[PDB]
Amino acid sequence: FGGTDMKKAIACLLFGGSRKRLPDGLTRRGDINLLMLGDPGTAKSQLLK
Amino acid sequence: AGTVVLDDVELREAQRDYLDFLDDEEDQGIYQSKVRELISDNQYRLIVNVNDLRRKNEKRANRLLNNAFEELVAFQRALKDFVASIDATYAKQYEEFYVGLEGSFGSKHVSPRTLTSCFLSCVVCVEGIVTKCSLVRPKVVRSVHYCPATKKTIERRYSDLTTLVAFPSSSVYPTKDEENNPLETEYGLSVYKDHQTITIQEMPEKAPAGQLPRSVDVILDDDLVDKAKPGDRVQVVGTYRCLPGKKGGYTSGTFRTVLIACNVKQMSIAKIKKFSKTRSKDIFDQLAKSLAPSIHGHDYVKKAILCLLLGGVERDLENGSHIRGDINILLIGDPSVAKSQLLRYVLCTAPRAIPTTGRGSSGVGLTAAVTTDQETGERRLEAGAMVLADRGVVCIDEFDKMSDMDRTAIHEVMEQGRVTIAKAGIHARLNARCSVLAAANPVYGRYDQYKTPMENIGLQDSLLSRFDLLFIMLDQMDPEQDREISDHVLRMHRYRAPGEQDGDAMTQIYEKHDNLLHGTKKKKEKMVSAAFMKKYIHVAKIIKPVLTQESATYIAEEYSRLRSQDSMSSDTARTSPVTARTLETLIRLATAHAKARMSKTVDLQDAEEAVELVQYAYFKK
Ligand SMILES: Nc1ncnc2c1ncn2[C@@H]1O[C@H](COP(=O)(O)OP(=O)(O)O)[C@@H](O)[C@H]1O
Ligand SMILES: Nc1ncnc2c1ncn2[C@@H]1O[C@H](COP(=O)(O)OP(=O)(O)O)[C@@H](O)[C@H]1O
Ligand SMILES: [Mg+2]
Repeated sequence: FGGTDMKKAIACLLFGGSRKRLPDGLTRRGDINLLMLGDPGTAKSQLLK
Repeated sequence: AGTVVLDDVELREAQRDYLDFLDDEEDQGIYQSKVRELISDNQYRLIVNVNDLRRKNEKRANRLLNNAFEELVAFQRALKDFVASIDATYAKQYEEFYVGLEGSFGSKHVSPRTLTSCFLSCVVCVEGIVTKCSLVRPKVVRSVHYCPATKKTIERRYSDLTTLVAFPSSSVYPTKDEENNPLETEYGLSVYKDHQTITIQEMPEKAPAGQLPRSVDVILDDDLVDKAKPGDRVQVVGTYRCLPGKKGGYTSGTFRTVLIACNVKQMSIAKIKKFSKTRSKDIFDQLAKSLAPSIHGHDYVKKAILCLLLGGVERDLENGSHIRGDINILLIGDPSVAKSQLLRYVLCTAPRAIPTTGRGSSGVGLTAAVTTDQETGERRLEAGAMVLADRGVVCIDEFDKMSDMDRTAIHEVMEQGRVTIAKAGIHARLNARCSVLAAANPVYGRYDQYKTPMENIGLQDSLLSRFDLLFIMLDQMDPEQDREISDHVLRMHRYRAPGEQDGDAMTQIYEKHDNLLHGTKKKKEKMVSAAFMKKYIHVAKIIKPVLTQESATYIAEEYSRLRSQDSMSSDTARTSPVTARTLETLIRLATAHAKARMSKTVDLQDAEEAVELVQYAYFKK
């Protein structure tokens, strides 16, 4: 129940971004990192599973 | 054995084909000059491109890849013929010459995990790392004996691996005459060839995660004895054959497969003169500016990295005294100031670069270790990261997390450039001349402006004196600077490689102008290409400048001025103490700048640039 914004963030996490190498040899990350801080019993582990 | 062969169509035709292959008279071929170079250098083997052979004669290439031994024999015969033709005198020294192979093998490019019995008796290419090596041992080929009783000398010829299968009649050492008179071996007249054995493992970076590695065994002949060492990444091209077991009655039916190497590879003027002579100061100006377009600003750090790339001059005297010539830098800054990007770029550009983070490697894995060999009971030395990086670069990310003992160990490398090792039974002094990059976070997470840098750095004065340069980087949130940073970042993000369709998944001295990577305003200037930059860096590193009398007194007076200004600097604090190492640092930076612009002597401008760098780095508001 709830967390439509959280679910959309998880969906765009699953799809992920695009990685880009550069002519200098340097690279830039193409993946997304998320953090969830909350009280116990807020249905966080279930989303991870 | 009196058996001889009179005719063989295939062998004769193959020899004729190789004779026509290596002519290079009516063609643009180069092999003639290669043979002349071999004669000049007293070497006795050749390397021939497989793709070139396939282009000239596809059938011969197909046969050689599918069948190795006979075709290689034909190659060696043709080499003997042409070496005799060009210069018959030189061909007398050596029995037979050898052939190397090179080029893109295609399907036969095979990993140690994917070597199978399907490739037996063919020529294969393999990429791996070296794990085990053995001592070099001589092997007898031709033996000579003398009989004091009858004053007669005899000679015996040996050929073991020349023929596929050997018999007990051969490989017998003579000791007695026909009338039982003793024979005396005469080691001077005999012939020996060297022999070595190595082991190659699939690189851990290439192996599937969580699976055990697989390895191959290689035999190195007389020429390739010293071409490999343990802990090295190599590519080996050679035959893949079975090993004949010794005589017996009952056999289980399982052979041993051994790769016999033929090629071992360590995987890796007018323009320069004109550019240098015309530009002088603009040389280092553009090199500092064009160091890395992917990184925005920070001219001082780019200058310092360029000084590392060029470096100082190693000097020695009569008494055996050694004077250091390497430079060392430490960067401290707020998060997201692209320190790790700089480290990665230096790793990519520098020839010998090794990354070793804070807790990734300990004190033992940094310098070296001593291990007792169980096979012989002797003591052996295993080199660490810093010994491998002789005359190279070691990059240390998260330098603050490193333990104290590791830094005390690094002291020996940073001061003198040597490592002393000793355990009862062995002691040695290994060379470890090297340069270090280090990036460390501030203790408080983010750099505090009000507190003096000593509290933020949290490092002792000795370690600070060990480093040549200290730099502090900050993320100032100026709206216009943020606008510039956003412009640069999004320009780099929107860029796509030319020749790649949009939406798809995944040499001139000056680089061609780009609309996005450079911008419309930058049309008045250009950036230097990476390849020419590397060539110029190598040439500059070769050059040996000399210090002039004009600048020595100037630098000494400025050092005295700084040590007196120690009392004058009241409005600002000092990042690093001023010791005797500062003067050597001044001379070193002056020589590095003199290396930047190809010349013969160190001038005043280099000293001024060095002093500007020192003044900027050593004090902060
Ligand atoms: N909004 C909700 N809808 C459905 N089930 C829920 C909801 N909130 C909590 N739960 C139930 O409560 C439990 C929450 O435990 P858990 O997600 O492990 O908590 P946490 O992730 O904080 O450790 C889940 O098993 C889930 O079935
Ligand atoms: N001056 C700069 N020019 C371009 N990009 C930058 C700059 N400073 C920071 N960045 C961006 O911010 C990120 C910083 O990551 P990182 O280099 O790991 O920071 P740090 O090394 O300080 O932890 C990089 O991905 C880089 O793209
Ligand atoms: Mg970092």
